Amino acid sequence: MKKLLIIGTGGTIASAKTEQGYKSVLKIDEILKLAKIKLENGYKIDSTNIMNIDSTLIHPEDWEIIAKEVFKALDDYDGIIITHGTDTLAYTASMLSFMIKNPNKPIVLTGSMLPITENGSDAPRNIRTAIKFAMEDVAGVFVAFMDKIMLGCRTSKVRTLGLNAFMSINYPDVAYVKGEKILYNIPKEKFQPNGSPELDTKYEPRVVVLRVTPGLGGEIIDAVLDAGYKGIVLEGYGAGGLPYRKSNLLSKIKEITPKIPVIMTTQALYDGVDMRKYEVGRKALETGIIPAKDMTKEATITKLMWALGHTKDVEKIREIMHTNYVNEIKS
Amino acid sequence: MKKLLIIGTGGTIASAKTEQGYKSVLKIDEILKLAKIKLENGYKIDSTNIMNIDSTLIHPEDWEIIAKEVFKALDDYDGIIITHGTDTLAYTASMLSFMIKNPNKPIVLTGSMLPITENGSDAPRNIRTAIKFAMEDVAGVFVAFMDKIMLGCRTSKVRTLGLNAFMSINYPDVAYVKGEKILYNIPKEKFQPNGSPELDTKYEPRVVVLRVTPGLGGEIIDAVLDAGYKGIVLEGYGAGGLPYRKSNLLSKIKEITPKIPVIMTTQALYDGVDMRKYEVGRKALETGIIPAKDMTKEATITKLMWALGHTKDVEKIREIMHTNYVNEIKS
Repeated sequence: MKKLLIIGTGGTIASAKTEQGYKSVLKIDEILKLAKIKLENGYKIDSTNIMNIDSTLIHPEDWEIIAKEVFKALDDYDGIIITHGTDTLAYTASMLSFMIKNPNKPIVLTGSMLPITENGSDAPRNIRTAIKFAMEDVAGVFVAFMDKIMLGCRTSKVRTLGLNAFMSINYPDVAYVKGEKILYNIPKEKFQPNGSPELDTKYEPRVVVLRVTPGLGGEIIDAVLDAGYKGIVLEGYGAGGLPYRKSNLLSKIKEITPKIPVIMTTQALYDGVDMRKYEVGRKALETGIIPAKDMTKEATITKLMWALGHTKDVEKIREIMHTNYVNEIKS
Repeated sequence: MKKLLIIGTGGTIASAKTEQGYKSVLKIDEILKLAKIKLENGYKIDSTNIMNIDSTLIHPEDWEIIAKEVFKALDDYDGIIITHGTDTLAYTASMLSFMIKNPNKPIVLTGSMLPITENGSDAPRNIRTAIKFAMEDVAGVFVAFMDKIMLGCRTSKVRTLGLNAFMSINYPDVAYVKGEKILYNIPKEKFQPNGSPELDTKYEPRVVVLRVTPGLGGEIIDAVLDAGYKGIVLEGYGAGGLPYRKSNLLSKIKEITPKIPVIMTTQALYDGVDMRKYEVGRKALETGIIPAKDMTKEATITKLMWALGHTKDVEKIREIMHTNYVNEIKS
């Protein structure tokens, strides 16, 4: 009946404790053996390794490699699972959501907070949840973690130790899995194929992400643009503004918004940015700063890199960023 | 019996909806009137305004002004309440925790997610919780929000809309308030005066905070040091490392850690950083990067600014950052 491809990339799920600390050492065949994963029963699992990478530290070039491999596999597989490091899982899931347009199959990313060989490892549970969801007659890019299925472009890693490490940010979970029971939280009907798969791996990697902090000077904006960076993401305040008083930050940004996309997201985790609610937000908007609305940091960053691969025109970037491609952002 | 000082600074709690959006318009007398706050019954509340500031957008100079005003008030008051904007509440609470050593009285910061004049405003509830805790025979810097009392140097704003907007990060709450009932979560005995109050407002404001993202180049480190910044905070990965492969970020940091403190915190909210667990973390540590351990971003940033006001020696900064002054960091 079904054919699944499991793609290994390294990560904690591929790691073992050594004298040098945790080290990515396992190929996908060893992961599946050590996590006691069934390779058959109404399906056949095939496996493969993305060579010379470790998704403990994913590089954007790896996104292009993974996107090309996943896109080729769509022909030959009913479902695709990617095992990946947790720290950038959400970035890969988000970038794949923009690089693979209208996947006609489930692409499910997972990892583990614990190596397989550590006591109470989450790796077997998460691989099994990913396999169960990849066998569903659905399409899109998802993350399987701690029995949840989440839209990939809505996931963030919220903690560094706890097993419930991934959350859907400002968006419902897709589903919850209890064994052979899949409970759809958004209707299965909303994840059906709709148009033909397209591969688009264009991107500009020089996006810099700053936390907005009290006293942060406009000198930092001069510095990153002199370092030749092409987009700026600000982890800003809920009011969505920047100071005019005792500060050149807003005035130095207003000078460069005609030529450089400056995106306002939040340092806070939940509920997004609304630059209209406060006078300070409206002042920021009137400088040509682009609101990230309800997007994750991971979606904002990957989307802008992808957007800048297409155009240097800031109005076109503004339109791309506010286009809802795959439910990464509210309409 | 008791004397309390309520200090107004602006913020959402001082704001009203205008045609220009929310605007900070209310002095503390109007806040207390509009939130129907009792000014007596076993206490007397006096009030005052920090002039020519709006804590919607706090500036570090305002920290020095507030610290000096609060420190003077310790003589004449049993308790001190500061009403403040929510977006930088946690930064002011953390910086006051370093600038006012051994306060011999409760200093309680609060604000509101809603203006007083909006339906279902949290402002009255939060002011009342702050007053109840400021009447306790305790000492320290606390935040009152949504019936919780939290250690100031452990608070972060976690969301932009929800009323339960502040959390104690990697540390228990101090107390929970149900009316005239205060339930201590950490024993009241642990917040007693211990040595004489000292004021220390030295700080260096040029700290820049970067999110670690895939492909972020060492060119950004050259840029911020050429802009004359004196400390770098990295919102890094749970594994606590930075790439050597297809990257000069770690190698460019290793060049400047002898002269510039580079602090590793997390982009994730909960559970802190452990640079020993992974080989990639140990490689980062061996470059002279300073771990923030379990500290909030708000404590890390304010502590480093305060640390850099005292010394330019990176070993002395490393020792200051890992000194547990007021339970901002694990020992």
